[PDB]
Amino acid sequence: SKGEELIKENMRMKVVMEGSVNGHQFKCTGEGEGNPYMGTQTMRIKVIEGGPLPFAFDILATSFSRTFIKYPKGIPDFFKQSFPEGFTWERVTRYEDGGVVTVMQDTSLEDGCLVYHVQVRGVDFPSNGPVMQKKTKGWEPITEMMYPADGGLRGYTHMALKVDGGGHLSCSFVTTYRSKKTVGNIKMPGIHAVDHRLERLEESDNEMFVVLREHSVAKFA
Repeated sequence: SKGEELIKENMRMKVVMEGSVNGHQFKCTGEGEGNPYMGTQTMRIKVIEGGPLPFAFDILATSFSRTFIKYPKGIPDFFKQSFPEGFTWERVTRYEDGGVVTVMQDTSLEDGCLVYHVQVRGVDFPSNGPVMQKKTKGWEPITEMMYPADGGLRGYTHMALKVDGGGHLSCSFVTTYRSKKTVGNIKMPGIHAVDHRLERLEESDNEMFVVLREHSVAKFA
């Protein structure tokens, strides 16, 4: 397909994120690379405005890349077929003890480089919770269930954010992935799972600089 010519064995990506959590404005930029067909990617993130953030970088880490999924033979790749136009995603994340995050993301391809704009709106995190107290130590591995939905995908995840001393902050994502393609055809997948391993490396003392690595692999349900 026309999508999986434009998506080379090695792709670069850059991201602008802007938003607020409990009324705190911030901007982050990031740039990285990976292998879309191995499901592997890494990106270097800076907080350029509102830093240091008075909340866990962990609530932003899942908003920084669905072109980099290893789709086994037998499961159509919605994301790679979307190009050259790309796709959007919108997500509601409801955290166990109050917090609600709204995300609208645009994915474009410009000059063979993937471009992400991310709009983030976090509210109602408890002032003394581990998110607003910066007492989180990253995510457990994720399985996202992908469901076909009127020519897009619906993504459903139950996730675990790790907190200081052990125990977890449970949260659920529902994500709507829509293609921006207006000229052309698509092969839709059926229901399938995507396993995601999202890790932090190389964080600065106050998470002003963060490297994320992700490994995303599709499988049968």
